[PDB]
Amino acid sequence: RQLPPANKDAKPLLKEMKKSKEFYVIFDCSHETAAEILKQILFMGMMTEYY
Amino acid sequence: DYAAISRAVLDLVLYYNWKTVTVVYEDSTGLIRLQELIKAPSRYNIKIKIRQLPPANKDAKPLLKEMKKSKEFYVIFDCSHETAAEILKQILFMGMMTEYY
Amino acid sequence: RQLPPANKDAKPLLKEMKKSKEFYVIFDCSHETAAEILKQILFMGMMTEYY
Amino acid sequence: GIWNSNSGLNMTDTLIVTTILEEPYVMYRKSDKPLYGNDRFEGYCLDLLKELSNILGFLYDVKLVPDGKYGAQNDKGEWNGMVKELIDHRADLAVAPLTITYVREKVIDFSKPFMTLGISILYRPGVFS
Amino acid sequence: LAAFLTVERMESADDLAKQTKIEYGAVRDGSTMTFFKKSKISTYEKMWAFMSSRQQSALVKNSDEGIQRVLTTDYALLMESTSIEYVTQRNCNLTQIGGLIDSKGYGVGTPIGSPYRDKITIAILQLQEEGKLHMMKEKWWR
Amino acid sequence: LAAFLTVERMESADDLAKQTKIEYGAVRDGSTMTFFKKSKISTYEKM
Amino acid sequence: GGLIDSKGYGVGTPIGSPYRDKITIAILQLQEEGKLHMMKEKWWR
Repeated sequence: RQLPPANKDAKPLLKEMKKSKEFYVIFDCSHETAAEILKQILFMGMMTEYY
Repeated sequence: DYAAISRAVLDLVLYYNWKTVTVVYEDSTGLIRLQELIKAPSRYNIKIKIRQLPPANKDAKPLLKEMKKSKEFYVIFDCSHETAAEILKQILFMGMMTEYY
Repeated sequence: RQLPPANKDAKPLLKEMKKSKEFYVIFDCSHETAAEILKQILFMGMMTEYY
Repeated sequence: GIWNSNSGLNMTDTLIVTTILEEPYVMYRKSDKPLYGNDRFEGYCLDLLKELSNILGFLYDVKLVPDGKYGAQNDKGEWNGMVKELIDHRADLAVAPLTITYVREKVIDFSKPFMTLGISILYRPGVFS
Repeated sequence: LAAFLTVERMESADDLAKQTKIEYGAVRDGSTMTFFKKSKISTYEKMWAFMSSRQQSALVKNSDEGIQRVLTTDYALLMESTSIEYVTQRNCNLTQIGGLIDSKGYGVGTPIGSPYRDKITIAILQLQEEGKLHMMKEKWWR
Repeated sequence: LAAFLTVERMESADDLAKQTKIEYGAVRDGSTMTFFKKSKISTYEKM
Repeated sequence: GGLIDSKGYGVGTPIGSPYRDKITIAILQLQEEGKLHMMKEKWWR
């Protein structure tokens, strides 16, 4: 997959991932947007014992 | 543009309705030109294997032998024209120039 | 079947054999004719693990 | 073909009604005077066809299916009866007690049912006793 | 007397299926014949075996011939329910055995992709709405 | 007596098929034997 | 019971025999002149 370029509100990408039931991911980004991705993960209920 | 020509690659493959395509690059320019195609499996009912022809030893006959062994008929090459001609010689010598491939 | 004599347009005979799905083929000719026929078979695409 | 960037790929380079005689849907009208054309037929399905042509406003020619069959697919995949007539564009409409089935919907289109039914079975004192 | 009365007082597709004296069948190349030919249900599968073996005989050319076979022979016709309603309505010796084996409908056929199909559906819905389908049924089945 | 007489009022290919006391068969390698061997009809298939 | 199926007896010949159609024509004649009936009655009596 790929994150959106500048609007890093990757809520759509996270939704698609949840729908496809994809549990083991390799995030690859800079840390200053990995923090934002982790914030959206906690927001989207995907900071769970599953993933 | 690399992005535009890779959108073109995806549009041609989605026209041809392949369900399993093995893509082959030679260098980072190749992964960039296959960017849209490699992401596509996510939004399209297509599956993708991805290999890389060997850098120094230009005889890619072990790569073609493994590709022939695992039954990959729909192949996309990202090459220059010189290594494209050499890989056409090598794909002829492996006998994989049939009507199946 | 019979090879064409010296025109060497063996490609149509090879094409007929390929379309009729005739894998096991016994040839009978001299070495030069055999070499020409083998080059023509590689060109036709009939040098596989089936034939 | 061609692939343009902001365009994409250009890779390319009255009515005949079939029916069947089945009582009381389609029958030959009985008359003391000569009947021609559609007038030779009467029955539920013919009243329905008249109604449909008034509502949709169309003319029509009623033709019985030539092999007198509703339509089945033979062991080699080929169809017959009214179904085949519609498939081969030999008829525009098939107005008859034609059953809407899964297999037939793969080769022809059906309107919504105008009647429902189900497969069933048709079968049959004094001193001296 | 008791042995006469008890016997002559104690006495579906199954009843037809589990026996062989009574011949039974359907119209050749109709949806009913196809139903039995494609049925994966044991009893109907058993019956298709019966009528397809005695094919040339069990199957009839049309309903009129099947009805005539029911009248002049020990034969049970696998026929659709509204057609049976029409027949039994006119011959009190005939009857419908059991209930419906399946549920479906009759529709106007059109070639695939015909513009008339949806329009015909709309028209049928109108006639239904204004109660003409009922009237038509009553007119012909009386 | 009625218990016997009603019982003695309880007795086609079906009648043969749905039972086992009465043996039944056909001539070996004749069209009749073949008919039953190839019949897809339940009762004949049972037989 | 009744007949389980309906069929007939015929004279067999090897495939493609010239005699087959001629035998059919002959059978049809004997049938026509009522000899098949007479033969049946003679033997079944």
